[PDB]
Amino acid sequence: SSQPAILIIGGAEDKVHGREILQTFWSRSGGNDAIIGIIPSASREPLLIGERYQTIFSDMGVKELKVLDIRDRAQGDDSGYRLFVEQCTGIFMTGGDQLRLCGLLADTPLMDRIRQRVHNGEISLAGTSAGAAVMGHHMIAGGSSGEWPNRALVDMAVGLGIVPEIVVDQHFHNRNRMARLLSAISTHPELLGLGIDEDTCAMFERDGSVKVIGQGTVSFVDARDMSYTNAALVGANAPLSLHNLRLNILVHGEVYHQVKQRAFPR
Amino acid sequence: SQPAILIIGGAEDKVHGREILQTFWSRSGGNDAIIGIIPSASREPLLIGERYQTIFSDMGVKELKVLDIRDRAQGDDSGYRLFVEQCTGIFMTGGDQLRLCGLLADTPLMDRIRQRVHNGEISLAGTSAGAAVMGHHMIAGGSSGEWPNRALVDMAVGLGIVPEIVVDQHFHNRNRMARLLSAISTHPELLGLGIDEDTCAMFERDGSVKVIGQGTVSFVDARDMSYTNAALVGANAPLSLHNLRLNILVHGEVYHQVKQRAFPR
Repeated sequence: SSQPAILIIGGAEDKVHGREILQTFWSRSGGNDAIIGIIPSASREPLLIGERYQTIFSDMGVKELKVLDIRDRAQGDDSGYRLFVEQCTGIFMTGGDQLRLCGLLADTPLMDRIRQRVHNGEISLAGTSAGAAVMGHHMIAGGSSGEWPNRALVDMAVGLGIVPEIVVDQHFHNRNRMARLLSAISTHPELLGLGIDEDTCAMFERDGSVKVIGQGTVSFVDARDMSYTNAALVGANAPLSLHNLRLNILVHGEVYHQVKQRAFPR
Repeated sequence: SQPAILIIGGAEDKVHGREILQTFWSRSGGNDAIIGIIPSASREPLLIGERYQTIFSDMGVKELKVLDIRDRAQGDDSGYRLFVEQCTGIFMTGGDQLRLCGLLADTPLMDRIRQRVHNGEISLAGTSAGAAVMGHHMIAGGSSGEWPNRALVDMAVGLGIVPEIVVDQHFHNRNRMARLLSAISTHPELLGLGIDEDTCAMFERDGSVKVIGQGTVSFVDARDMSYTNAALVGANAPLSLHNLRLNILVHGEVYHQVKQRAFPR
């Protein structure tokens, strides 16, 4: 209930009503004792988006907030920001563009330390929209809908590697992103795909479980027992086949257990 | 050239190789084919009928008839029913699937088409609306851009040609996976087949399903589903579906219905 976790949020989360997802991040960051850094670097309006979340978390009641306004990679070396990261209890990555966020943050001392403290179980990390997309080592940077799966449908890139064993997609059902996720999985079938809807969150707990929170669904797309794909045989614009996939679509309160590779009801 | 049932995802190629339509032609007897075209799904039946008349005539057939049923009474018409006894294949055009069922379902004419198809005497193809009618349970409409929920899909009664399946069409092109998942949640005993434009799932008499054409067929299987919240939640609430099996197939690949397994070309 206040144990550190990683919250992967599908974008457009509730900022007005119960704010259940944002409240959960707040609680897992220490609640009234939270020291939270907001990274708005995905956005081309960082002050506005940074102020928005600032106001949300300050209204919830925290010990301290800081907007880590990294607009160039050199600020990833900044002593002041790096010191705050040592003191913090939670980090929140806003939406924007995931390629931009990784360009500014990936492999910086600041982000290396955030990732280390997350992996060590010292702090919580949340990311929404672009901030969700960057969670994997392999990242869906873009891509379209309205087509059958094909490798050209999805733009792959390198993320922050917070959760290396997964590939995240976001605004998922809302933007009909299943085909692009399937396209990503065809050539990374060792990775669990997570398609996370708007105002929905996959919360990765320290024990390996993933709890779903919020308004929609999380789709777990598992090609680890795939019996065949034509991916290596066909051109990038040709349709993909994927045989023997396992699909789990979860809603609020349900859990996917990563070690068991199975889902369970509320 | 053994009779088969071709379930076509719409917008099939009518101009180039016409691979799907040529397959129907072949399975209907080729140069000896006697093909009826049912344009009843459409509000322009004469024009769509003529389109397919031209295509199949160009391929070379023995005889064509447009079974222009525009009211349920014509389902009793002896001339059309006589043709159905003589034919070797029937093609159901696109349009609106509710309209097609409203006109054809449980008529003497359609009951005999269904029986001759079941008996292995004639081939059947349907595209777009004509594909949607193939199951007993039919997807009559619905939207995209939402998580699966029962209100996302409009279910109705189809023609029951292949009762153990539920078909969706123009599938990936119109992002219809969520509505198909929504349908399967209501009927998880049914194998869902999501068929892309210019793609076909061809049901063979041996129980296999061969995929033909440009895109994919998605076989969405909830028969081993471990849990769903479907019985507990309202129609507009998000649905969970645990332990689904998904097979996405392309041209030349085969799904075996009995063993529930797909195979490459």
